[PDB]
Amino acid sequence: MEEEEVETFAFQAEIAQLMSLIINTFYSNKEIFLRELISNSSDALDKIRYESLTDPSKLDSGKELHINLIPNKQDRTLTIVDTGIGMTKADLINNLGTIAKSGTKAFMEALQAGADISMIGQFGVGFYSAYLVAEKVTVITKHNDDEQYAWESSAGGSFTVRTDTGEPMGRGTKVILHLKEDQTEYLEERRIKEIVKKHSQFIGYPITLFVEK
Ligand SMILES: CCNC(=O)c1cc(-c2c(O)cc(O)cc2Oc2ccc([N+](=O)[O-])cc2)on1
Repeated sequence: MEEEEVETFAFQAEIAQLMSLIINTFYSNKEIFLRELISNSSDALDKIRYESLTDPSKLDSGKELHINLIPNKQDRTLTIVDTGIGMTKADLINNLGTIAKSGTKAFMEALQAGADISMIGQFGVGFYSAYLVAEKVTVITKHNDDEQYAWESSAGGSFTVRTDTGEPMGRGTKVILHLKEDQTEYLEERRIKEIVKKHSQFIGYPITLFVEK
């Protein structure tokens, strides 16, 4: 009988409130979730790029800096993979749910006042736009300073962090979106290309799309 070690966490109260607003409100332009996840990947890639200038050894865990987009119709998932700096277990805990960082509170209050979802990434909470289209999100991540971990949440006020012994990452972050039944358009090649073109043209790392036959 194999094993993983897991810990359950409560979302910080304002993040939980924010996620509820995201999950339960109609917004047009839900398509921006992908721009936000790509931009998160870009930010993480910048960190390893500039850190590599003074310490090339940080690239031992993977030299190519790039982004992969992987839709899977049968799994009903859209996966975004990057070879950015990655997150430690403590990074996952501190940055993906237990602390209301940056513009978390400001943006929550803005949505409360009936604001658009569009500027979510400017407030430092772009990751949570995933829940515009996903019922469940899994984040696999590997940083040079720690082991590989899986972060997991279907919202409802909690998330888990566990050891992960699947396919090795090397270094970076994979975000797996389990799509809602009425959001399956984002599994289609044409739609992904449309939204990358409209919102992610200036991203300064190579993006590869894996088109299903
Ligand atoms: C502390 C050093 N690590 C990072 O900054 C980092 C960030 C990411 C990353 C990613 O590569 C892709 C994503 O979709 C998200 C990522 O991290 C986060 C976590 C939370 C937010 N947020 O909006 O609250 C954004 C990016 O990976 N490593």
